[PDB]
Amino acid sequence: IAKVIYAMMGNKFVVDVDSNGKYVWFEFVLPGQPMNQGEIWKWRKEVNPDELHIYISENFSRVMDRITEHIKYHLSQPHESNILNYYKKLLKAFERSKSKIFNDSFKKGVIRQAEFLFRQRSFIQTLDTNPHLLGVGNGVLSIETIPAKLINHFHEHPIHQYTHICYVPFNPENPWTKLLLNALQDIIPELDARLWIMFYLSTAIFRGLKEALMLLWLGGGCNGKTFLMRLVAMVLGDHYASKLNISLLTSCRETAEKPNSAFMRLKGRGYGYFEETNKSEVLNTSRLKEMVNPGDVTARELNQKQESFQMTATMVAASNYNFIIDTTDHGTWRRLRHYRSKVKFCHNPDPSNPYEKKEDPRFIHEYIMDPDCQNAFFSILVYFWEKLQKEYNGQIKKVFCPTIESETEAYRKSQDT
Amino acid sequence: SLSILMLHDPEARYLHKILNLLPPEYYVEYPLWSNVVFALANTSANYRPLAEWFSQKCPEKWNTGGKEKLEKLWNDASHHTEKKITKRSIMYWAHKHAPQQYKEIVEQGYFSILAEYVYSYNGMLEHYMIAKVIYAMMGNKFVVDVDSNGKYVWFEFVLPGQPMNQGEIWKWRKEVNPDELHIYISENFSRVMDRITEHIKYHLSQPHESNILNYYKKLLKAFERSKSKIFNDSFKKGVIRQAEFLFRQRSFIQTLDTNPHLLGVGNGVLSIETIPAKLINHFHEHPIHQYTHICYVPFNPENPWTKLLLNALQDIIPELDARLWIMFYLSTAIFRGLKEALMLLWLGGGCNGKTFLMRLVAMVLGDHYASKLNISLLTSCRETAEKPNSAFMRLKGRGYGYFEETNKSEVLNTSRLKEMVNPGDVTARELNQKQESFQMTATMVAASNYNFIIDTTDHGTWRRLRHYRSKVKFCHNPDPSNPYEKKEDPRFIHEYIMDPDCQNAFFSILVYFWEKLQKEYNGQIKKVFCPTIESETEAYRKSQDTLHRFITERVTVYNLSEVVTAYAEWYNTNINVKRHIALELSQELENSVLEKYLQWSPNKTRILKGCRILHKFETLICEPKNKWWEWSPNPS
DNA sequence: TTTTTTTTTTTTTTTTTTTTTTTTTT
DNA sequence: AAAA
Ligand SMILES: Nc1ncnc2c1ncn2[C@@H]1O[C@H](COP(=O)(O)OP(=O)(O)NP(=O)(O)O)[C@@H](O)[C@H]1O
Ligand SMILES: Nc1ncnc2c1ncn2[C@@H]1O[C@H](COP(=O)(O)OP(=O)(O)NP(=O)(O)O)[C@@H](O)[C@H]1O
Ligand SMILES: [Mg+2]
Ligand SMILES: [Mg+2]
Repeated sequence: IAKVIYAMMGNKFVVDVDSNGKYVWFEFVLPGQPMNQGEIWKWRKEVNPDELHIYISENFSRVMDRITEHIKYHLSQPHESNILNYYKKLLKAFERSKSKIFNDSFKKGVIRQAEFLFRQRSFIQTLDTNPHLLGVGNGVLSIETIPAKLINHFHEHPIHQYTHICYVPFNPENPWTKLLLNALQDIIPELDARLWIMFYLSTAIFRGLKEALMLLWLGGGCNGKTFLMRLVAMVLGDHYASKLNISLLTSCRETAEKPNSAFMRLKGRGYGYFEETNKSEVLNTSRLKEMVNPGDVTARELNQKQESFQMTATMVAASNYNFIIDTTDHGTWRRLRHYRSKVKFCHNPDPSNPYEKKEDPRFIHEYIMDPDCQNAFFSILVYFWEKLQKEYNGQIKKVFCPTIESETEAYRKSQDT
Repeated sequence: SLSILMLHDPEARYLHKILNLLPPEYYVEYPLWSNVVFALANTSANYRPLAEWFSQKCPEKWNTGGKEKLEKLWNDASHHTEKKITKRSIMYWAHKHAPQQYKEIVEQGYFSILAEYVYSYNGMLEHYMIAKVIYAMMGNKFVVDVDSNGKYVWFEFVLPGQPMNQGEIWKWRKEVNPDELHIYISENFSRVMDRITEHIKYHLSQPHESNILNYYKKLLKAFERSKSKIFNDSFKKGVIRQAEFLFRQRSFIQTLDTNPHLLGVGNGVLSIETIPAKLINHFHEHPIHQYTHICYVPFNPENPWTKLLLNALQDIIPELDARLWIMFYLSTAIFRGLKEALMLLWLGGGCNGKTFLMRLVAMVLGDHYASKLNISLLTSCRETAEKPNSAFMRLKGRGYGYFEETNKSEVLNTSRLKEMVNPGDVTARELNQKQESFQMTATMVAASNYNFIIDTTDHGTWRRLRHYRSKVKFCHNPDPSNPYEKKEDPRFIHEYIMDPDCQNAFFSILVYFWEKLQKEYNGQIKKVFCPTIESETEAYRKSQDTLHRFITERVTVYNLSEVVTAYAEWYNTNINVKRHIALELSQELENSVLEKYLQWSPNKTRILKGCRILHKFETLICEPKNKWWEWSPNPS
């Protein structure tokens, strides 16, 4: 029955041996079937194939009915005696075996046998390898060519992870788009700094090897930080972006030990951020350098064998005070960027000061959970990435910003006692 | 063209039959008719003719109205990935309006299913041919989903009149292994087998040919052996394992308890979606699992416990504005969504309200929604790298946490402060689990006897803080002429907390106050006015801010290096004999009151003037009638 | 400072059955 | 006695 089943649906299930050595089942979802939210046209991991069990017991049964009626038909026609005896014996034996497909143990055995037929070697390690494909709420998004194209039909791209944010083409006339643009312009007035900081955040959707560069900007308080940073993470989803822990920077070098789960984040991610400090901390000038170099790094999860992975994710960190850096080598201090906020939100925005605006205690407690604003923000990000790619050929350093590489080099003129 | 769908889909006919059962009296009015239309629209998108068939009844409303508004509602429900109402409500309504006459339909139906199987397979019953029948019988009381670990889990909807714990009616409960399903298979399902047996006997009695009688005899003999396998343990386990697939409802665990406007109470489920709060104590469909064991009653001041609690609470803190503010802040604990990044921190001499009100709220909200935490989450540094921390894995979904212990005066940290009060996110690990990031939303308070040590001046640490101190004292010797002293009652603690009735009264008080705040200040806790607070707090801010004390106590140009040395020695002389490596002093120096004395020396040093370095001694509201809880007037 | 111990694998996975099953029925 |  395993051969027959593989004939029936060999195009909707794939089996491969995971890291731990136990077989796992993947299946391709199609519209109009019971399913989670926003994972259409994508492979979903399945601990135990229940759809296969119900298919075996229901749809495969119809074929057995065809066999039974064929047996009855050939029994109807007149023939010899011995042939009729043979057909009667065959029919009775088959009837005894007709109900075995409903038994639980038999189905488990059938599934275990089918695990060998369905196997497709080299499927896990080829999954989500292409950095030009993004899993979105209403399909999979392609950024191979400009303009970006949305795939919402059949394909063969092995896409597993996704974000639950539906994608629409960038329309500035949408009320959410205009509101986000206005609030964003209010966050930072300078045009050049705004364009540069948006270009830096646009590359987060990419997942291949990027330019070695770090972003680090502090604020006095009640500033736009932790609003747009958390907004980007919410848009990207935990699959592609997640928060980190400052202990990966402020603490000492991670001792040999054995496992490391906190560092096991940012493996396959494209974006991470820190927004907690106290007084000021040192960054060790190391244990971050390999977190920004476009190379690989090695660590291991809980009760799992040692492994190494590439370092491909845009980084950013916020605080309230300045950071402590003690070095002058050209190798470091070259892949760092610093910004300082110039605005402040409060309930009493005293006039005559442009660096002061009325606070709206609604951008945080809501306006993040609303899906439509997230869709608009995703449109903004994809538009900006397209612009950067078609203008500067994907080089964040080639863009020019007078405010940056002036304040940052002024910081370089400090910290050099 | 409902007839074709009737032909194609039996369930369609069955559902239409259910419509046939219940009276159209509730179909007449728009609300319930729209409800049933939405419900059937949730089940696929091709059942439109069935409701359309249901629409011609009373066609006066249907045409010119109902007809077009039906398709309007269908289109609306088409694009509303929102709260779902399904056929279960229709079945419950049919059971309500027309009991004891609808059931015969359902027994006929699954008797037909079982008979179809037994005829198709000559009485050889296996697994999954009883799973279908069981799912047909009880498909509205069990749901199966897969949790993170990969294990299948069973949930069941409880109903009144069945064995259960205290106060978990109308809510789902997790079960490791479904008992009720096993007893149901063994006992209730057996009755259908009797129907099959008697049907076989009946058709055996009727006169027929020889061959057909032989066939019926063989069928009966075969079925008899299979009739007794439903009592076998291994067979029941196989049936359960097979039925696990049919019962599965994808995206159930991840949508469980997600709505922050629903609370599980001892006598049902409470909804604070609208004002006033509505108590649901009947059938519903919201996925509520966790609960508190406190029954809810509408807020009534006439209850003796309510009056006693109000009087005692007023006795705890005299000031009207402070009382209203601190009650408004505590009322937000019932909410579980994003809140204002605010924290309360109040201390007293002893035998006061500290470590008392927090406990009462703690018991009222139950361990599911509120819990006590450990102060080491504040007065200690972060754990090294990725050492698992199960203490932090409290407050995951909790709405309230409190602190009650300190050792003299110690630091508070700010990293943890800016981590556990923000409406942002947080990540951590507990033990033998992978890293996890969970949204955190909980009002927090801390009780102590001594002040906390704060070393910072920015908004990022001072915006989120509030401070209060007690003004009474409970003891057995109530010295007269001192209103800040009351005869203690050693009975509010050793009892009056374990009593359920006072807990119910306090919960009523809390929900009433939350409703008041929501309808008055639109949910903005910062918008409310309190003169005692935001003055005592800023007075605390006028302490713990040694820079201004140094400026007013000890303050040519002398450059800049003298300032940090002067600050350090002043610290040693007045605060602590230790340095503070305050190289940064320059920026908050100019942020302090030093701009007028600020100088810019030609030797590329921006410095200070007027450096008269003093070394030793060389020098140069209303009150209510009887109801304070009545919210007072609009200014209040 | 103590860095390692605590956590970790685990750890049950063969029994369940299956088959037979003689007896019964042919 | 072989089959169910
Ligand atoms: N309004 C009240 N009227 C009378 N007695 C009260 C009142 N409130 C509390 N009490 C009593 O006063 C005591 C309260 O103790 P408690 O509040 O725990 O002290 P505390 O504030 O925590 N200081 P400490 O316990 O030393 O940390 C109990 O005996 C209560 O019964
Ligand atoms: N145009 C605007 N854009 C963004 N935020 C705004 C705007 N106008 C007002 N705000 C306020 O900015 C807040 C978001 O900033 P918020 O994260 O609260 O500051 P913060 O810097 O993170 N606090 P902290 O981390 O301690 O410095 C919102 O809650 C609003 O009250
Ligand atoms: Mg902010
Ligand atoms: Mg107390």
